Amino acid sequence: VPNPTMPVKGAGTTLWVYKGSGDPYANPLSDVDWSRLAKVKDLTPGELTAESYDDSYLDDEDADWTATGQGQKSAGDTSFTLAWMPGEQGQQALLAWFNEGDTRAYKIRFPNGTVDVFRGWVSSIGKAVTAKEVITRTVKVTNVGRPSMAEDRSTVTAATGMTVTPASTSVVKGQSTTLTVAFQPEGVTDKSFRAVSADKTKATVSVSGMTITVNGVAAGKVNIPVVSGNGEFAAVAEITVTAS
Amino acid sequence: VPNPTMPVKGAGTTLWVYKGSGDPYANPLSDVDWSRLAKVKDLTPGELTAESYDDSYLDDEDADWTATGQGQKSAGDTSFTLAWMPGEQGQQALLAWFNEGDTRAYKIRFPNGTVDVFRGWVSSIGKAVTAKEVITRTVKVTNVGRPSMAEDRSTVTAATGMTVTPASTSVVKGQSTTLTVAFQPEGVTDKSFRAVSADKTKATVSVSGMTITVNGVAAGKVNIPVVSGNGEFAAVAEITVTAS
Repeated sequence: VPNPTMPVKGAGTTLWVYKGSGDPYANPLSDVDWSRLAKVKDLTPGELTAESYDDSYLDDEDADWTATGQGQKSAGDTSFTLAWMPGEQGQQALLAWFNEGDTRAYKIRFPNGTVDVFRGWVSSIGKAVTAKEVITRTVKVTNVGRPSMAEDRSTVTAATGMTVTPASTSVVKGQSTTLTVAFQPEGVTDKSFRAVSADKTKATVSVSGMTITVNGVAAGKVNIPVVSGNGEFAAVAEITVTAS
Repeated sequence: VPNPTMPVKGAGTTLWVYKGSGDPYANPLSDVDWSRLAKVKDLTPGELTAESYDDSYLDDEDADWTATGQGQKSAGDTSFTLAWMPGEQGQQALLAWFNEGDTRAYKIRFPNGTVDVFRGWVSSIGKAVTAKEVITRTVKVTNVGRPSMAEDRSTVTAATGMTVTPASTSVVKGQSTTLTVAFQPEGVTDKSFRAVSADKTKATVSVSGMTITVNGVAAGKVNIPVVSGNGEFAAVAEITVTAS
């Protein structure tokens, strides 16, 4: 249904903030580590500007028409307003973002399956109080550097497939096992994943660079879950830890 | 069309340096043995100046005022800033010209069909570096000897080429006749004139558009004298005005 080659109605646009380490420009589609800014009243995204540079010389033949070229770009100052919920986790993060000069990344997800990623710092934090109307928080972000517009990405293989091949065998104290994940839906992939531990008593899971290691801290039988990105696909494995 | 007798807008002025072995002042118009200095950001021609000489004596009758005469003339220094292109010929030649200290000739070609040619040595080589702005090499050349201005190779024509043909008719009240003047001794002339009546009562005169206009305010025979320049040439017109 989402067609990036056809106009969209604009309803359903969503705002996220990247509260983590790594490259937000790498995999903007995966909502892992992105915190949602819910209840957005309205949003005016930033404008990609460009300054003018004079390229005229005295020796130039004739000067009847001006000659100019592109200069610096300086794309920034995107603003929005959302319902004021001070006690909600995600707005306190916004206030902390304002209270220091941190230049964080934020993304806008459009109903046609496209994402625009910007990086900037909060330059205006305000409010509007009036009766018979929800109190609104107004925010403005000055962007720095080059954004990653939706027109930079054009392939999106959509994946649609993943499985798990675990050891599913015994585990000894002080010895850790490794489980594998197949994320090759016909080769090309554009999605990451994560894994968890059910109890954090019998076993612990370390995830990095597709390497997933289960260590049997305590004996017993535990289940290791895996969730791919936003949660489109999941998997469950079983690991047994022996006392001897 | 270039016109030395009318002001020009200065855009398109070019700078050249002599790489030949002949006489630079011989034929400045031809660009045969000349190298262009392209991408000239701006130019400042050298200013001619002559110091003062005290021409007073003890036995000079009156002293309440100072008596001075023209002293030794100097051609000043011409300073031009042009875009920095170190890999192109013309800037390497300029650097060598500054480096080995010889007195070379250069010329400025205005958008007039004229040219001002100087001789001098480079007394300054500079550079300006700043982001968002082109790197500019700044050069100052101290001029020596006598410069050859564009006024040196101008030509004046005084071949006695004034002819005056009047209306030679009967003009009426409320209507004005015209009188034509030819100033083409082979087509070229730089001398003007002045035309007026003899009594300013029978007819009122007005010169404009290289033409004479006579208004027949009063009937009778009126005389219109015309004198060219400093009284070398003249003409007399007779105009008859009728009652109607």
